Amino acid sequence: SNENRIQIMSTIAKIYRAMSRELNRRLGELNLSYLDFLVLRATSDGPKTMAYLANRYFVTQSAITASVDKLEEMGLVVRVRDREDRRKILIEITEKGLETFNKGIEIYKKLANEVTGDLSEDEVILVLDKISKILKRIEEISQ
Amino acid sequence: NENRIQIMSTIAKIYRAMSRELNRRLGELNLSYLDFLVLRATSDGPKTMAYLANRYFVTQSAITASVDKLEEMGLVVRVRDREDRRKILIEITEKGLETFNKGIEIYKKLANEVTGDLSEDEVILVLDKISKILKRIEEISQ
DNA sequence: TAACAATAGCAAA
DNA sequence: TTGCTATTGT
Repeated sequence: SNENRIQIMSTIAKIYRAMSRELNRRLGELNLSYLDFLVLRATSDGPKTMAYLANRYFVTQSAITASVDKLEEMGLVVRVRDREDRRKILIEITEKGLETFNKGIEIYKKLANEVTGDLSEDEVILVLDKISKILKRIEEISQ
Repeated sequence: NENRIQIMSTIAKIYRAMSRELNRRLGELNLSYLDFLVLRATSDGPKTMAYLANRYFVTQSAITASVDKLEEMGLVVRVRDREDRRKILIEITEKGLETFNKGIEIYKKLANEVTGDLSEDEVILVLDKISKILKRIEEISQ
């Protein structure tokens, strides 16, 4: 019960933010921003409406349109009319977009590996065990 | 390995769950979690909107909204930079520093609760190890 | 005929 | 940025 406890939590918070910043930069190698990547992730398992996209990531509708426009011009997704109500527009991922998405996943996995490089396989297991308990408690609380 | 990826995935889950609960609890002080983070950043000196948006990885507009709320509640104020009077720096007020302090109490209580299954030693061990993860991310971010 | 979606072109001030 | 407004499709 020391100030070390709040330090663990704010360090975890700092890691999330820094990782997000670094992943965003590395995604630039595929000409994608982190959001562009998230739109591809969301459409990877099926077409989605613009509203679903905006709500899904708590982002403005406009930000979603810009991302889609960029992805469309890059041939990563296409706007298509909803077959059940052709007045609606769905964002559908293309084969290229799907392959670009998978490369984004590889970039993430590589970064995630790199970042824990100073830890041995045993330290990794130990850490995972400890923070998994932290996860369990916060989820029980914030249910 | 997958365990290494699992660490980052678990950290992500913890952050999202913690952010959600902190937003709920900080509401007691009429603060959002982001408002709190803005206060936290300006507690040690004035900061620019761009700076705030980058550090917490959020849109610059979100910072604006947060800032407006904080300013109206008289927790922060926008003042011209002595270096360049055309660049606005977000400065915190004594009231904001006192409000921030109350936010730390809430944060500390949740932190103690959430790490409750960990002994003092385990805490030191976890903290040392994840501190290395963060330091590693920063070296690579240069 | 009316109503519901989306979009491009005009406003706001 | 938001918020109409006229127009094309369902």
